[PDB]
Amino acid sequence: TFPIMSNFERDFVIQLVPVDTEDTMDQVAEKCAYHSINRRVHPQPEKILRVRRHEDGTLFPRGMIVSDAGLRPTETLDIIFMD
Amino acid sequence: TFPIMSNFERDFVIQLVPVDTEDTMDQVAEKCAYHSINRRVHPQPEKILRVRRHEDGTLFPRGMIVSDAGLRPTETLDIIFMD
Amino acid sequence: ALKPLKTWSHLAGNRRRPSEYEVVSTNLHYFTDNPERPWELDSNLPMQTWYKKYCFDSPLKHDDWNAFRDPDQLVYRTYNLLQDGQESYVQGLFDQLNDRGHDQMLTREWVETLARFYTPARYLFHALQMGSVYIHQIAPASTITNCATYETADHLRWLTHTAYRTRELANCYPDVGFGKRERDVWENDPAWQGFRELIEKALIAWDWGEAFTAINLVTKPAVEEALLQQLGSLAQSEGDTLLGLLAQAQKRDAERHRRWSSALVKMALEKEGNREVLQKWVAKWEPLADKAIEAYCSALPDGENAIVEAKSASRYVRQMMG
Amino acid sequence: ALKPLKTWSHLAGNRRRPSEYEVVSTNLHYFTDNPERPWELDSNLPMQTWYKKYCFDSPLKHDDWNAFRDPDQLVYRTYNLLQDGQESYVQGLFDQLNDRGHDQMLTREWVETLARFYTPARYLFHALQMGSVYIHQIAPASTITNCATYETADHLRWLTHTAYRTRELANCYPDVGFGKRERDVWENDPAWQGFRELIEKALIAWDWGEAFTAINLVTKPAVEEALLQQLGSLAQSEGDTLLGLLAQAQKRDAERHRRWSSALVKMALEKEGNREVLQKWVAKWEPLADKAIEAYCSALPDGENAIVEAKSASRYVRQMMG
Amino acid sequence: SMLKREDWYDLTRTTNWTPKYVTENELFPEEMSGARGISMEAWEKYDEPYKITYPEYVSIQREKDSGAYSIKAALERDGFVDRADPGWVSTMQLHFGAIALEEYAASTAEARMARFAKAPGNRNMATFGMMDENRHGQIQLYFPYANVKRSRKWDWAHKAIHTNEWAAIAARSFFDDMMMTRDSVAVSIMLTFAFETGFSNMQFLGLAADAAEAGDHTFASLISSIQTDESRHAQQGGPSLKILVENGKKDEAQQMVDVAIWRSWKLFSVLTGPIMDYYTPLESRNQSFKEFMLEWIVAQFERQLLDLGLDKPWYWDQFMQDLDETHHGMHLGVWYWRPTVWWDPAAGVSPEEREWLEEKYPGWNDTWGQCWDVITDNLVNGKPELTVPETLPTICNMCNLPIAHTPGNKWNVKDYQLEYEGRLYHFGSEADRWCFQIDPERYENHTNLVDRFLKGEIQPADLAGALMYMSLEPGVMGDDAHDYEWVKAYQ
Amino acid sequence: SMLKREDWYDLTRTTNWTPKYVTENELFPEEMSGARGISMEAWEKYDEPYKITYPEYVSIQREKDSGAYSIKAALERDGFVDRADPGWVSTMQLHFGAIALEEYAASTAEARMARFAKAPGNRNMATFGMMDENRHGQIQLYFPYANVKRSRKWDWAHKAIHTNEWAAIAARSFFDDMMMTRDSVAVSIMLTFAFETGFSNMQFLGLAADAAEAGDHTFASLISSIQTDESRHAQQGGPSLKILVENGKKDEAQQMVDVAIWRSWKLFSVLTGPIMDYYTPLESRNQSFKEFMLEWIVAQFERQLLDLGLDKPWYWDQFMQDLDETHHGMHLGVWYWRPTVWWDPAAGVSPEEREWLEEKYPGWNDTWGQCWDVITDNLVNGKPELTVPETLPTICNMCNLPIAHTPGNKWNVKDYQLEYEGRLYHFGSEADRWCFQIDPERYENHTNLVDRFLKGEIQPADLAGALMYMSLEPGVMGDDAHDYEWVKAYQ
Ligand SMILES: [Fe+3]
Ligand SMILES: [Fe+3]
Ligand SMILES: [Fe+3]
Ligand SMILES: [Fe+3]
Repeated sequence: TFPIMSNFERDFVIQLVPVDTEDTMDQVAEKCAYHSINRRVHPQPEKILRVRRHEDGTLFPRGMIVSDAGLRPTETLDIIFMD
Repeated sequence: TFPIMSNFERDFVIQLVPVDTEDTMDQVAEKCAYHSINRRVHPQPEKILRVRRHEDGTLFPRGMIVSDAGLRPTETLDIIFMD
Repeated sequence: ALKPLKTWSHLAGNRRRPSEYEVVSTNLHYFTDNPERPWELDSNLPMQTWYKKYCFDSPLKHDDWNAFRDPDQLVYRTYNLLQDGQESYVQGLFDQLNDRGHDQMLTREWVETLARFYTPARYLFHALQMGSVYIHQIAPASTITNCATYETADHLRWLTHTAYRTRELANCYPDVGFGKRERDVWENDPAWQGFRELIEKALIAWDWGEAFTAINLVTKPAVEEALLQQLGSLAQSEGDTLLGLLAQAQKRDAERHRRWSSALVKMALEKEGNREVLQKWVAKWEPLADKAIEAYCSALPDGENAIVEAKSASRYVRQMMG
Repeated sequence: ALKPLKTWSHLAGNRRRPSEYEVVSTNLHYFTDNPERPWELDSNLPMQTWYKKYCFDSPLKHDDWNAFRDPDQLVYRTYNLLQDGQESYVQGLFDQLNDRGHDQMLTREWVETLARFYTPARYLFHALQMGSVYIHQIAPASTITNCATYETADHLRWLTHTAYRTRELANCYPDVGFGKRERDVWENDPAWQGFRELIEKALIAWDWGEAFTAINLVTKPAVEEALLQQLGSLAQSEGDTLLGLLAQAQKRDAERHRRWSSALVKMALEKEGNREVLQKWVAKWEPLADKAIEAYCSALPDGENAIVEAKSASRYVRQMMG
Repeated sequence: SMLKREDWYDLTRTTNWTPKYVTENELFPEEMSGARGISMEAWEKYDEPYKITYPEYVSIQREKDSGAYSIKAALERDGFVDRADPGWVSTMQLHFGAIALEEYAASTAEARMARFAKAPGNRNMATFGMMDENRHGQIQLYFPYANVKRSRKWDWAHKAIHTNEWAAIAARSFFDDMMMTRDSVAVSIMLTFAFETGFSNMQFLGLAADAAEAGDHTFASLISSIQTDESRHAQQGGPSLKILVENGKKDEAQQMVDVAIWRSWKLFSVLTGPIMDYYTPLESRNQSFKEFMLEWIVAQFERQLLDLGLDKPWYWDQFMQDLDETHHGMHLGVWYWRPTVWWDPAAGVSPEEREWLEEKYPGWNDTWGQCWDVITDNLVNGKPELTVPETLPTICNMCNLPIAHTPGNKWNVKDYQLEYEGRLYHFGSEADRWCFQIDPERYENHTNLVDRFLKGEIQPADLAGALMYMSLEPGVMGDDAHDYEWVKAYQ
Repeated sequence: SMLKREDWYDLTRTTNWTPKYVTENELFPEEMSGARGISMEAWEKYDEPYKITYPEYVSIQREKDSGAYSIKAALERDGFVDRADPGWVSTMQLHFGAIALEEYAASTAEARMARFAKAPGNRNMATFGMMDENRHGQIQLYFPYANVKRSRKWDWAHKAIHTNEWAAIAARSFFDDMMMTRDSVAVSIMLTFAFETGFSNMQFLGLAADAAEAGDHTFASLISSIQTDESRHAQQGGPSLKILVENGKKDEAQQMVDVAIWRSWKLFSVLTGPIMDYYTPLESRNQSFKEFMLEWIVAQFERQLLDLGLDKPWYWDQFMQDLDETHHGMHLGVWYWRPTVWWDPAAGVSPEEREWLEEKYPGWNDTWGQCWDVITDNLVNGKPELTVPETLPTICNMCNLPIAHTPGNKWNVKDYQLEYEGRLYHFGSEADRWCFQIDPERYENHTNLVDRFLKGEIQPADLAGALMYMSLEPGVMGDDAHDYEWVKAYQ
C-alpha cells in the first residue's frame, strides 16, 4: 500500500488516493478515476488514462508498476486523457 | 326650507336632510330615501314610505305638509316602510 | 393633490432644516386657537374664564409667542441625558463622602445651622416646584411651557437632594430633630418668614406674565443667591464640603433657568410697553424679595454682607436683561 | 441525530441556568487544548516555548482553572456601565472643583509635594497597566484573563486621571515643571526608586502564577496603600480635597482587583502545595515592597507612620487570604 | 454608602404647610383643587402605590429613550412603512393625529394636579406624570416625522388637533372634558383612573402586539416603551377615589367615574374598535374588539370598582350590550364618510372577513352585513358615487360622533333628543344625554359640526365648504385603504 | 470647566523611562517586542492617527452596547431566524463558529502590543484594542446563544475553535500565525494593518449590508456596531510600518505585509468568497466577490502601500488573476465535502444563478460549470451518493485548505510541492509555499489533516473516524442548505 495525490484532468481538486506498490499505472488511474469520473468529470471512452508525475511531467508507461516509478510517498500525479 | 334628522329604516345612521316647509310627508320621505335607498338600504316597491316623529312615534299622514306638523327645527323623524 | 412636505407644514419654509428640538416642541398648544372659546366645551366653564383672563388678557403681549426658543434647546430625551450625568456626579458625592464619614466631621454648631438654615428648604424648594408648574399650564406657547416643565423637574430634584440629605443627617444626629422639625422652622422661624411670604403670595399671582416674573425673575434669583450661593460658601468655610458642592451642583440648574428666562424677556422686549409691564411687576415684588434676603441672611454669621451680596447679585440677574 | 441543547455544551448540566457572565466568559482560551503544541504551527516556535514554560509549567497548579469565576462577574457590557458612572462622578469633580478655583487654594508647599509625590505616578501607574496586561496574555483560563483585562483598563484609567490633572496643575503653576519634570523624578528621586525597582523587576517575572503574585498580591497593595491611601489622607488634610476624593475614587477599583485576586487564591488553595508556592513567591517580593514603602512614605511628612500603616495594611490584604 | 429608598422617601412628600400670608382657599382655589371640603390632613393620607424618586427617574427614562431611539435609527433605512399593509399604515396615521398633541396636552393636565392637589404624594407623582406626557408628546411626533416626505397625511400628526376635522373635534371634546377643564382631584379620577388605568393602558399593550404582528418593530418598540410609563402615573386616581369614599363624597366620586368611563368608551369605539375588527388583517387577529373589551377592559373595571368600594355605573348592562354594535357603526360611518378623515379606512368586508365577523358577532351579516351588501353591489356594478355621501350625519352633542346603531333585520337606531333652553339637542345614547343633563352648564353653548353647518358658520354651505372648513384637501382626504381590492371577489 | 483633549493627550502616552534595575532587553524581550535594533527614542515617534481617551471610551462604548443589546431584545421574540433564507442561516452559523473565539483571541494579540510595544502610543491604543476584542468575543457569543435551542450547529459558535474540524484548523493556522505567535511590532503589521485595516474592515461593512438586505436587523446592528470599533485599533499597524521604513528595515516590513496579505486572502477566499457568490440570494447581490475585492479591497491596498512607501507584493498579478478562480474552488470543495463542516452549504447553481455567475465570470460554465453539471445529473438521476466524497482532498500545508483551481475546458490545477528535510510538502499556490520557505522553522513540524490521517493519528482510519476526530456528528454535519430544491429545475 502506498499513498499518492491524485490531480485528475478536468477535475478541480487534487485528492488523496491510496494505491498499491504492485499496481500498474493503468490500475493507479483506475483508483483515481473512481474519485473523479461520474462525480465531477465526464467519462471519455475513446480515450486512455495515462499517469504522469506532476512535478516534472514524466509520463509513466501504462504497464509500469508503483515500485518501479520511484515515487515519494504522497507524490502528486496527473491523471490525464490520452490516446 | 327646514332641516330635519332622517333616521331611515334598516339604515344605520341618522342624517341631516333639508326639506321644505311646503313638502308633504311623501316628499319628505323622498328626500330622505335619496340618502339611504341604493346606498345602504334596498328598495321595497310593494311598500310605502311613511313619516313618524322619532320622539313620540306620532305617524303623520302621507299628505300632510311640514308647516302643519309642528316640528322643531332639526327634529328627528323615522322614515319607515308601510303598506 | 397636495404633495408631501420636507418637514412639518408649520416649519415648512425657513430652510436651516429644522432641529429635533423644533420638530418636537413647537406650536403644540391648541387652547390658543380660539381665544373666545379655548376649550371644546361651553365657553363659560370656569376653566375657559381662567384662561381667557390669565393667559390671553395678560398685559405682557407678543404677536406670536410660538416663536420662542429655549436657548438650551432642551428636549425630554436630552434633559434626562444631561441630568442623569449630573445625578451620577451628585449621587457619587453622597455615596463616597459618606464612606469617608464626612458628616461626623461637622461641628455641633454647624449641625445646628443645618437644621435651621439648610433642611427646612424642602418647603421653599417644593413651593418653587409648584410655582414653576403653574407657569407650565398657563403659558401661551408649548416652547415656553416646556422650559417650565424641565425647570419644575429641577425643583423636585433640589427637593429630593434635601430630603435625602435630611435623612442622612438625621441618622447621624438623631437628637437634632432633622426631618421632624422643619415644618415648624419653615412656619415660625423669623429667618424664614421673609421667604415664606414672598412665595405664598407669589404662588397666587395667576397671570402667566406675572407668575413668570414673580417666580423666575424675582423669587428664584433671591432664593438661589440666599440658599445656594450664600449658604454654600458658608458651608464650605465651615467644613461642610458636601453642601458646598451640592449647592454648586444645583446652581447649574438655576443658571439654565436664568438663561431661558432671559431669552423670554429678550423676546418680550421686541414689543412696545412690555419692558414697562415687566418693570412694574418687578417693582411690586422686589420689596418682598429684599425682605426675604434680610430675614434669612441676617441670621447667618457675617449677616450684613450676605445681605449685600445676595441683594446685588440677584438684582444683577435682571439688570443684565434690561 | 444530536438534538439542540438548553445552553452551551460545556455548561450543559449544572442547572442554575447559566448567567450572561458565564455564557460569555467561560472556556474561551484554546491554546490550552494541546499543552505539547499550544499554537497551530511548528511546536518549536519561541511563542510555543514561552507558553509551554510560563503558563503550563507554572508551579501554581489546578486541575481545571476554567472553573474560576470573577466574584464581581464583570463583562464588557457591565464594565462600561459601572465605570461610565464612576467617570461621570470623577469628570464631575474635575469640572466643578475647577469652576470653584480649587487648585488656586493650594499652598506653595503642597503644590511642590504634588510635583514630587503625585504627578510622577503616571509612570508607576502605566507600569501596572503593562503588568496587568501581561497577566492577561499568559493566564491559563479566559475568566482569569478577563479579570486581568478590566484591571488593565482600570490602570490606564488611573494613568489618565493623573495625565489630566497634571496638565490642569501645569496651567495653574506653569513654573513648577509639571508634565515636564516627572521622568527625572521617577528616575532619580530617592522616594521613587523603591517602587521603581519593585516594578521594573516584577515586570520580568514571566511565570503567570508569579506575575499574578508579584503584581496583584505584593506590588499593587503596596502602591495602593502608599499612593492612594497615604497620599490621599495627606492631601485631604492639606486642603487638596480633589486628590483626596480622586484617590478614593480609584481605591474603589483597587478593591475590585483585590476581590478577584482573593477568589483566585481561594481557588488555588483547593489543592496541595499551592499555599506554599504562593508564600515562597510573596516571601521573595515582600522585601522589595517594604523597600518601596520606606523610600516613598518616609519622605512624606509624618513619614514613619505612613510607613507603619501602609506596611500592615498591605500585609493585611494577603493575611486575609491565607 | 447610600440610603435605602425605604428610609427617606416620605420626606420627599412631607411638603404641606399652613399658609398664613395668604389663605388656604387662595392658595388652593376650589375650581382648581377640588378638595371638596376635605382637609389637608385628610388629603395627606394619600399614598401612591407605585413610588419613584428623581434619580431613579432620569436614569430609567434615559435608558428607555436610548432603546427606542436606537431601534428607530437601526430600522429607519429599511423603509418598512413602504411595504406594510395599507390597513396598518392607516392605523398609525390615525394614532399619531389623534394622540400626539393630546398626549402633550396631558402634560398640562398633570400640571394641574402638580400645583393644585392637596395630597403631597399626588403633587410629586403628577410631576413625574407631567414629565411622562412630555416624552409621549415629543417621541410620538419625532417618530411620525420620519414619514412626512411619504404623504401629507403624516403632517397631521401635528396638524390634526389644530383643525376642525370632525374626528379632531371629538378628540378635543373628550380630552378637554376629562383633563383640561377639571379640578385636580377630578383629573386624577377621570383621567388617570378611568381613562389611563381603565383603557389606554391595556390598549397600548395590544397595539404594541399588533405592531409586532405587522412586522413594524419601530412602532412596536415605540408603543410598548411609552406603555411602561403609563403605570407610574395612572395610579394617582385610585388613592383619590379612596379618600373621597372614606370621607363624605362616595356619590361625587361615583358620578365622575360614571362620566369618565362612558365618554372614554365612546372615543374608544371609533378609534380602537374599527381598527381591531377591520383594519387588522384577518390572519392577524387573535380576538374581536368585543372579546378584547370583555377580557382586558370590563373585568378589570369591576374588580377595581369593587375594591374601591364603588358600584358599577348605572349603564353597565347597556354598555356590555353595545359591545356588539357601536364600533361596527362607527366603522361603517367612518368608511362611508371616507374623505372626511385623514387616513385610508379599510373597508374590511371581504368574504373571509365577513365570515369572521359573523363568527365573532352572530347576526352581523343580517344587520351590519346588509348595508355593506348594497355598498358592494354599487361597487361591483360601477356606481362608486353611491358609496360616498352627499350630506352630513347627525352628530351626537356629547361625544361629537355620528349617531348610529344596528341596521338590517333588527334595525334599532335611536336618538336621545333633549330640548334645553330653546334648543334641541341630539345624543348618540342614553348615557351621552345623561352626561349633558347632570351638568348642562358645562356643554350648553358648545356647538358640534352639524350645528355650525346649520348656523351658516360654514361657507360655502356645502360639502366642499365643510371639507375646507375641516382643512381637508385631496392628498390627505381619505379613501379605501386597499383601493377596492376587496371588491374583485364579488367581481 | 474641562480641558481640551488637545491640551493633555500627550501626557497619557509620555510613559517611557530608562530602566536600570533590569536591562532594556530584559524588560522588552526581542521575541516579544520586535523593536528590531530601533531605539526607544526612534519608536517614540509613533503617533496614532485616531486618538481616544478612557472617559470618551467607557462612555461611547457604553452607548454602543445599549443600542445593540436593545435591538436584539426587541426583535428576539420575532424569531426571524426561523423564517430566514437557509443560505443566510448558514452564513451566520459559519461566521460565529470561525470568528467568536478568534475575536476573543485577538484580545491577547492586542495584549502582546500593550505590554511589549516600545512606542507608548501603541501601548495605550492596544489597551483599547484589547478591550474592543473583548467586546467582540463576548457579544458575538451572546448573540448566537439565543439560538442554541434551535440547532446544535449554534453550539459551534463556542465549540468550533476547540475542535479539529478542518475549517477550524485553517482558522487557527491563520490567526496563530498572524497574531498569537508574533512579536509586538509584527502583530501590529500583520494583524491590524494587513488583516483588519486590509480585509475585515471593509468586509464587515458589506456583511452588515448583506444582513440588512436579508431582513436580519439584529445581525445587521450587531455587525455594523462591532465594525465601528475596528477603526480605533486597526490603525496601529500604519505608524509601525512608517518607523520601520524610515529606519533600516523597509524589507523586513515589506516581507511581513506580503505574508500577512496572502494568508489573509486565502482565509478570505473560503469564508467570504463562497458566501457572496453562492449563499446570498441572487436577487440580493449588488456585486461579485471579485467586484467587491477589486473595488473595496485591492484599490485601497495599493494606495496604502504607496503612501507608506512600500511596494505591491511580488504575487500581486497572480492575486488579481486568482480572483476569478479560487473562491469557486473553495466553494465547490466545501459543498462537495458538505458533511465535514458545521453549517449547510448552499449549492447555488440553479439556472439563474448560473447565468449570473457566467456574467460576473466569463467562462465559468465551461470550467466550474462542468463539475456542477455532473453533480446535477447524478442528483437528477437519483444518485446522491456520487455527490459526497469517499476520500480526503489534498490539504495545502500553509493555509490548511484544499488545493483546487480551474476545472473544465481550461483545467489548470497545480500543486507547488516542496521536499524539505525528508518530508514532502503540498502547497495550494506559489505564495503559500513561499511563506513556508522564507521561514521554515515556523511551520516545519506542523501537520495538516491529511498528514494526521496518513500517520495513523486518526482511528479508525476511515471517513467515520475522521468525522469523529473532527467532533462532527449527525445534527451538525452539513448538507445542502436549500435541501436540493435547486435540483427540481433540471427535474
Ligand atoms: Fe401618555
Ligand atoms: Fe398617560
Ligand atoms: Fe474584533
Ligand atoms: Fe479587530
